[PDB]
Amino acid sequence: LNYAQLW
Amino acid sequence: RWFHPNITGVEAENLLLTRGVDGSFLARPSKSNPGDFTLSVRRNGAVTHIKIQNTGDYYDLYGGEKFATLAELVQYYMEHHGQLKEKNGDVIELKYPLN
Repeated sequence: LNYAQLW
Repeated sequence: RWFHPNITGVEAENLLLTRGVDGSFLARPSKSNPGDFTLSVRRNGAVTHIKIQNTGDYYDLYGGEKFATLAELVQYYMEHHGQLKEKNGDVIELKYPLN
């Protein structure tokens, strides 16, 4: 599962 | 009913890929943080997952605006399409709740 890295 | 209490990350990808469109999203239980939630969002035919922090004092996306409830966090990002952005700067849009 690809978890986004934000900001 | 974007909130799916019953499903895993894997099942969320399957649902979004077969009954959703680009922009479709849902929220579900976090595997890696028992008791917490995660957004699963479809974009460009693939699914990204975004952890929601619940500190007990507010909800947020481990950063950004703070909310008293999860529904108000969801609402805010459905209304403010430019505010949810990756490390590399591309936008993730919560457009269409997958009910």
